[PDB]
Amino acid sequence: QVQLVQSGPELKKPGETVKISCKASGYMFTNYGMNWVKQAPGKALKWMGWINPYTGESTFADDFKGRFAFFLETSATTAYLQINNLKNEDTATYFCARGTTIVWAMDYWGQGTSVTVSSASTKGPSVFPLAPSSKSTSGGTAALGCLVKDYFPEPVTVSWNSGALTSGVHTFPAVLQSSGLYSLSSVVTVPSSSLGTQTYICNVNHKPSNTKVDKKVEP
Amino acid sequence: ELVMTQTPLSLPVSLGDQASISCRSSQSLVHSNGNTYLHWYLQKPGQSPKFLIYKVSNRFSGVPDRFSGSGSGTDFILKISRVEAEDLGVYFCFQSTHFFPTFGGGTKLEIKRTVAAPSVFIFPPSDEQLKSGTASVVCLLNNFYPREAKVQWKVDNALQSGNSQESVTEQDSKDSTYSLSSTLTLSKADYEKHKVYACEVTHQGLSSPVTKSFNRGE
Ligand SMILES: C[C@]12CCC(=O)C[C@H]1CC[C@@H]1[C@@H]2CC[C@]2(C)C(=O)CC[C@@H]12
Repeated sequence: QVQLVQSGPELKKPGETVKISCKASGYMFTNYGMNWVKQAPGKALKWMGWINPYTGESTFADDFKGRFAFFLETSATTAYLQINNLKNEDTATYFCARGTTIVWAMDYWGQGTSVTVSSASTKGPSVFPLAPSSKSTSGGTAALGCLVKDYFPEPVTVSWNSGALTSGVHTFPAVLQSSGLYSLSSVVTVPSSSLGTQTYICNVNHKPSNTKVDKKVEP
Repeated sequence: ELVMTQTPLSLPVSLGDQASISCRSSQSLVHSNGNTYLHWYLQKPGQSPKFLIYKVSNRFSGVPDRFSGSGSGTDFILKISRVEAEDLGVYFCFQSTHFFPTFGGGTKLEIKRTVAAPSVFIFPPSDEQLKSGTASVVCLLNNFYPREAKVQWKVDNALQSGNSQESVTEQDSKDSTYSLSSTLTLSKADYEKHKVYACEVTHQGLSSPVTKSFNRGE
């Protein structure tokens, strides 16, 4: 199938340069355009421009003439977006999207790359267990989780049991404290009978700080 | 610089009802070549956008028949008939007739459903956290509708002001409910000055408020 896999989240000081990559597979790379789209936090989608892999030429929307560039590495079927002289307005999620030129539309999109522009250094989270509400030998369902506390910037990724536990998970939006750092919780509900036998681990990954943590949560 | 106006900004719709999203262009989207390059995307919470409709009225692959587009010239509609929980998200029209391509501002489709009461849970600080010098207490309201909910913290039966933070998920894409965390953050010293910790929840689903509590070191 068609897949567009983008590189990971970035933190950069104002004035620096960032290069974002989008690896394509599952189709003839040069025969479709590559579009870049910006989405600032809470805001709508903005078409930045596209590069034509067949001729190597770029075209930009008016707001993106100047500090922006698209590159290609055709043998590695990868497209890049470079932004130089970074500003605060550039903090956003950036999507590559394949252009199916037969109808002038973007058809498949990448998962997005978050870029934060900031003067502050990264700060990795501390992870604390939120211990099961009930004992194994009582009825109904129990809730358990992980507090992912005091990190910068967003995003953090939380999974349970390395993706094997998916049902009943709620990972909350990060919130800022007066300290200027984010915290969030991820929680899951499980049959309380399974607490006796099943083990629950939350895997936290904060890539900008190279923090990976696996916390066992039990009674 | 054509503007793409998309109305409404948010559209509440019940399950099984029809939803209508309007998108308006300041100039005709008919290309001198005869085609109309108006498209629709949906972005579900957390996800990248997904291609839905191309050239006004054609469904992209795998898109259910309950989605249809219509309109001509400057006025376009997207209709979602018999709405499903999975349909939740922000819908964007997108034009590529005129240079440069533009999106509309998006319309957030939200599901109306019956009131559902929260399940409430409280979590004491972990010891790992305490021995790092702080204490967060976490109250969880799980799977409720509507979004409006009141959470009050009482510490030895005194009401707390402005030392907690709320966070709410997006509507669940299966049952259209929300969940919410309330977090009370105290310094370890302050935390150990008190014995009983409680959140009280008020909500349309509960006939009267529900309190969950623990006694420090229980
Ligand atoms: C440049 C252009 C080239 C062909 C044309 O005359 C229209 C423009 C504007 C729309 C563009 C298109 C090529 C492919 C693009 C970039 C897409 O894949 C989405 C919008 C499309």
